[PDB]
Amino acid sequence: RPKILVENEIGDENYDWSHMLQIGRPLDGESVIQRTMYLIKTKQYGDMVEAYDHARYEFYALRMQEETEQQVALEEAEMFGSLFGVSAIEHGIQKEQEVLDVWEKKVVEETELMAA
Amino acid sequence: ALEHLKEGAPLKGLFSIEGLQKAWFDRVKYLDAKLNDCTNEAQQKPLETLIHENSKSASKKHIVNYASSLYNLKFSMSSLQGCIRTPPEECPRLGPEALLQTPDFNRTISNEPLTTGNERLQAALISSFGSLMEFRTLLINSNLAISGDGFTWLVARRQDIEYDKLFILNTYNAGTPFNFSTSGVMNELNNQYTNMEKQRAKQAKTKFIYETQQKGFSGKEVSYIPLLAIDASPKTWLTDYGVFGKREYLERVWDSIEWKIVESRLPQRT
Amino acid sequence: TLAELLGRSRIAQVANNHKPLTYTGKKFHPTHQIIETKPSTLYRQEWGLKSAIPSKIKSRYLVYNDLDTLERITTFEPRGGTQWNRLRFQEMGVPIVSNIGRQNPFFKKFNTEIIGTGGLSYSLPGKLKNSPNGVIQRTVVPGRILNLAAIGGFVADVVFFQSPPSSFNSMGDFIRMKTFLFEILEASMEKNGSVSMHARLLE
Amino acid sequence: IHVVPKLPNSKALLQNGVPNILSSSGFKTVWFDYQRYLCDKLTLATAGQSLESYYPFHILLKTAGNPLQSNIFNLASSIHNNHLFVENILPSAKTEPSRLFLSKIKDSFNGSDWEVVKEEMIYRAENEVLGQGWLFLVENNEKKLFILTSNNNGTPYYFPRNQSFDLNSAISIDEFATLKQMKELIGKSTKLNGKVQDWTMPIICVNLWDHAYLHDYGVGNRSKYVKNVLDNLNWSVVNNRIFS
Amino acid sequence: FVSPLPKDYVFKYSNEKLNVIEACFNLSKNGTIEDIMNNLRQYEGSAEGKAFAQEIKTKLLTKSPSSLQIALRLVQENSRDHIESAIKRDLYTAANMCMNQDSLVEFSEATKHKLIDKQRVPYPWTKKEQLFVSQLTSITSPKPSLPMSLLRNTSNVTWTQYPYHSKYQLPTEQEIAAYIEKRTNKVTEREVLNHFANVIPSRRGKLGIQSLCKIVCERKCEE
Amino acid sequence: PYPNLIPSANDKPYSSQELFLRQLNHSMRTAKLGATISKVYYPHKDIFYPPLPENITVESLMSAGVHLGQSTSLWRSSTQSYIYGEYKGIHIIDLNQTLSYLKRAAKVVEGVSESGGIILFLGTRQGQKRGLEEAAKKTHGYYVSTRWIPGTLTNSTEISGIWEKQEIDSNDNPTERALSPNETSKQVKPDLLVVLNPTENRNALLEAIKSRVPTIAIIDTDSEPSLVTYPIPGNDDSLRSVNFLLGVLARAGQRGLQNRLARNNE
Ligand SMILES: [Mg+2]
Repeated sequence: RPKILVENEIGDENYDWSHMLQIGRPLDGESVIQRTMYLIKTKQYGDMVEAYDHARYEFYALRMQEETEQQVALEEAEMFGSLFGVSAIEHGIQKEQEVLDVWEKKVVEETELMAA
Repeated sequence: ALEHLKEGAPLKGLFSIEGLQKAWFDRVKYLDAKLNDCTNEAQQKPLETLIHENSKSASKKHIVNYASSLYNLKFSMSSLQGCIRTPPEECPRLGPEALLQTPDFNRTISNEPLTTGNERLQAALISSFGSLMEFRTLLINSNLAISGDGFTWLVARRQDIEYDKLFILNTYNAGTPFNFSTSGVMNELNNQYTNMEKQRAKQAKTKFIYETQQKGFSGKEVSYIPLLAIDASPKTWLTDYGVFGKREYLERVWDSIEWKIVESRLPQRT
Repeated sequence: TLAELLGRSRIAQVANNHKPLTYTGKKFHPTHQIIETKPSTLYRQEWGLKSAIPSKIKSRYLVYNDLDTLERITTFEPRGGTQWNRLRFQEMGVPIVSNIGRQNPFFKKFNTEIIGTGGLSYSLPGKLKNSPNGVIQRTVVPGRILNLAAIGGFVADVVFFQSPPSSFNSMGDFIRMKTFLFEILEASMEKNGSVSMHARLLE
Repeated sequence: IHVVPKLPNSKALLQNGVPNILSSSGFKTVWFDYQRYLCDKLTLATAGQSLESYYPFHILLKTAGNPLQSNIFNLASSIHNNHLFVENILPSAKTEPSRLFLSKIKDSFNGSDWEVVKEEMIYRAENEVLGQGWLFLVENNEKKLFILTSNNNGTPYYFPRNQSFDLNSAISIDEFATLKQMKELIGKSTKLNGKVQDWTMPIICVNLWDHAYLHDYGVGNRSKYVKNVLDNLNWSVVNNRIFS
Repeated sequence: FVSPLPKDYVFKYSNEKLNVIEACFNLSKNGTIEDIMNNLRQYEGSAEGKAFAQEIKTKLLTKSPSSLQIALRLVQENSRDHIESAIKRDLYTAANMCMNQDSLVEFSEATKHKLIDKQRVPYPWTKKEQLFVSQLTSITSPKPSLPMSLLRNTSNVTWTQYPYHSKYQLPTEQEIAAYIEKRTNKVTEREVLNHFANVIPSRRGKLGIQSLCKIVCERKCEE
Repeated sequence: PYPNLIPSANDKPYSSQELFLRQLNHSMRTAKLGATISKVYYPHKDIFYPPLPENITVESLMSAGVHLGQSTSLWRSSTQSYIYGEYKGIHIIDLNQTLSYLKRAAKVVEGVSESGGIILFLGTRQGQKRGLEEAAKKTHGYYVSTRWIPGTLTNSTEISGIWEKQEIDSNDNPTERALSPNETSKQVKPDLLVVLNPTENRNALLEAIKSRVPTIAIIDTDSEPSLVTYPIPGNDDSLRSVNFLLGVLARAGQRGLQNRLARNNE
């Protein structure tokens, strides 16, 4: 999952780690960890490990929800006559194809060299 | 049409005295009247049969859509029952904070089939989905995702009326949960288009892809026996729960499912 | 304090590792955190790291080990292929389930082993996927046969009814050129974190 | 982070709604709550991505070609479309439709009247979209205008994501042929992303979602609502978004 | 070495509270604590501001009356007069408090109650009436009975106002008002802020100066 | 506007140019529509809207990336006082210290601009040019991106001999009279050299201290801080942190210029 490291105003943010989903921040392992730290501070889970597990379990549900959202959005798009010119797998195949073509010509030349 | 709900006093769980009416009684009236306007016949008959008759037809399309809309709603409402939670008229409407709340579907479980009998149904669900909690997450999250006019369907894979395996699918606007009625219509249209072009390969490959998508592991086609429907449209939940309380609504619906009906719908296993 | 801010901040968030950027061994899952820029930030060479990154890099994504080294260069590689593999897998839509009879780990001192899947799929197995044409029973995916088949950023075991001679024996070790369709049956995940797919060749 | 824009005479709108078409509550439902919700969702989707910096319209244009991340597109489309609709609605920031606009209409619809065009639009709205959607009057690279319906979060701008008709229901032969032609055109594009050129601009967006009408007009009377909107809309805004 | 204030910072004394303070505590030549109390009682305006005024009247009541009166007597005189004389006066009144001949400043007992004995509970007081002006003067003035003198500085200097404070702190309302008057003889808020935040060389990088100026503008001037 | 636009016929569709204009019009009016995007970093905004020295915080400096010093193995121990601690195999610059030094630097920049001194912004790294030029424009000042030819101040007559000098008011009006050949040939020395990469141009610094010119520099955790009059501890490698510091300095100098113009007017 790509990570942007270019900071927006660090002073402007104000995250209540009662929950994971903050607005300016995305959902990631960081958010989990912040939640664990919050739990530790508040002493809901006195143990660190238990708090971590809890945060992980909160994350998982959110991730599953995110996963379902995208798939159903795709389904909807398919139903209502949306048209996607290049799918991700198709793109990948195309990318592989150029490399393979490059390899083939080179490989033939190498075989010829070996023969001679 | 239904017995369990009425115009004066709605369900204590889900809807309110006005909000229920907006959701159900008015919608049904709108649909039936529209259907009557479209077709000169006033005989209701079965809705499913009508859909089967008039499917794969652009001229006889609107009527089919209206039949689907009517049927789906009815199916959704049959499943539902009363609940323990307070009415939304008493409670406050959820604000922008509802979006940021973590869902408890992963960790918590409630209102299972086991609590009111329905043991074999529960076992079937478990077999399909791994667990009850996993099934619930699949259902509710899918329903949330629909974001527009649609329905989430618990279904059973028809190969006596035997079934192979339980499943769940979403269907939108006025889409049927039955596969056999609409299976291969797009392929047929493609074939017609190719014939027209000829009269006036890649296309063959696309047709082959369509065919393999459609056809099952053995049988010539496949169909789905619906067991549970859950509506996703703003029409129902905007009145009581506002904009932000879709998830809350779905939770309430889930709490107030009558699983006995679902179990009865579920046929014998192979 | 400053220290607290540093601990919070986006460089501290990237968990450190000194694994090879060039690893010619078997790659079963991502090694390094992929790091993207925006186009604007790329235009003025800023990635949110210690230093500017060379103007030769025109890709928005990269991977790194050290913010700064003794050689006065950040140790990086401009590639984020692992995200695309994940996205391909998602597109394919074959839900990973443990073939061993066990509960799904996402539901309910430290264990460093991979909790279920590594997070390439949080999809659940019970769903169907409808379309205009109908409910898709068989997932159709294009892939390449190597000799095993490369299917959308994953190598997968393959099976068929009869081994086709016309396609295979015409070009014995140039089978990689021709893309063939596949029917993906199921995806299991082993202890080492390898996704063991199983496909079926269509003709 | 994406936040809702401050409308002109906001306090007045909150007090009343919109004189003719939308109530105080009905306007809140369509904008002050729903738009906010949409913005929040979009922020959640695109918090740490490169998409955070871009405006909704530009996000939609970026995203349109990608099959995955359709949720982002949907949200971005909704946000833009809804604000266009609100802009069309607003009383001020009496104005008549422009002479140029009328001439363009006449050129387009076989020399018909503006009332006739409105009537055709409302008929299209009634017939085409089931459930949710949008009703646009657009203008393309050929200077003539035309009516464009979309089925939930379909954009008027980019024709592959017009989302103009439902294949969940049965479809015609002509519609299928049109789809096939579109697909062919898309394939002809020949770029890595695979995105065609398109210069469709919306002139009168209308919001056929239930977040606008359902409070005031009930589950029926969506047509009536659409008619009311057409009768009372900001014409100065429309005129501004017409000329090249 | 300064730093900006946090983004959650709010100036404790709100505008309405400042206005009610201005209304109540501003007094004439012969003002009293009783007069202030009466003013607080009869103030009318915002509900929150009225509640505040009531609260401050209550806390005045809780505190000692004679000491408050003495303070009131001192402060006008000190505002009028120069530093050294004011200091001397303060010293004299402290001496009088220590050695109360007239027995009209229950101080030592109150201190014992508070500082020595126990932190909790206020003192009940045994003296509550309006002291005369001559009596007040006698309390805050010297006599030939006891000799009094400050210890000599190296810089034995005397002045009516501070030589170096006005430069190196946030500018008073009075100074802002004077500037506005000068400008008049159009004017706007932004221009005033620029003048204060940029033109004045001593107060270019003052921390919360623009905000202060804005508050002043809100309180006093009009469009 | 657009005088050479040949508009297409009414029966015909839009031309390419006409279509482009229509797109531009749409962009200006209704593209940035659906939402507004608060709290997000645009790179350009630090150059064209830098904050005043007062309003800068430690948090803003951290976001800029000013805290990230060179490396643990590339440590000049001369810079020890400035560094906060080490983390991720990198020395991290104490940022309160950075702030105070920046303020001090900003004040001296403002002062020389007020006095009407020649400020010179020196920045040999790749991306720095545009922001450097902007800063030079902001105060009526000067810059160097293409390399500093050794001896611009020490050997001024040979190097900077054949370039045009000017005259200036108490304001900044050219007052174009002819400079005499004796009047032209004298050196015109800067009153503030401000560098963005002191480690890369040691020579310029050496020239400045020989030529008796006060100098400001972004001292990283490998740079010698004694080589300059007013060091600002910070991250000289990243382009955006440098720009932020530079932009601040420019803003400080701009203010002082404005004040000078005001007092001239008075
Ligand atoms: Mg360096």
